[PDB]
Amino acid sequence: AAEGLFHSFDLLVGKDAREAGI
Amino acid sequence: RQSAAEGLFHSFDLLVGKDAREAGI
Amino acid sequence: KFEVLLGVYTNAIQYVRFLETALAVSCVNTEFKDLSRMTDGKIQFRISV
Repeated sequence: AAEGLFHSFDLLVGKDAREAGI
Repeated sequence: RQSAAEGLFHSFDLLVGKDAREAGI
Repeated sequence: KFEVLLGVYTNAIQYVRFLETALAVSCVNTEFKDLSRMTDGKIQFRISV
């Protein structure tokens, strides 16, 4: 749900979701 | 913080009762 | 009895762009379209140590 918003910046913040996420 | 939503991204929208128009708060 | 025009010569410009220079090892490109997703040019970060 939290995806679909950015072009790339969501890919920049990192995918691991144990270190960084939205 | 000057504005409640400055550093935050906007994702969803809760519409009152039904999703019709923009009149609802 | 004459005079001669021995040659015509022009420099040619070539370029090697920003993403090809090694100064870009230091910075990360982005869309600039999602600069409109944040409000007022700000980004918040909840950093835990």
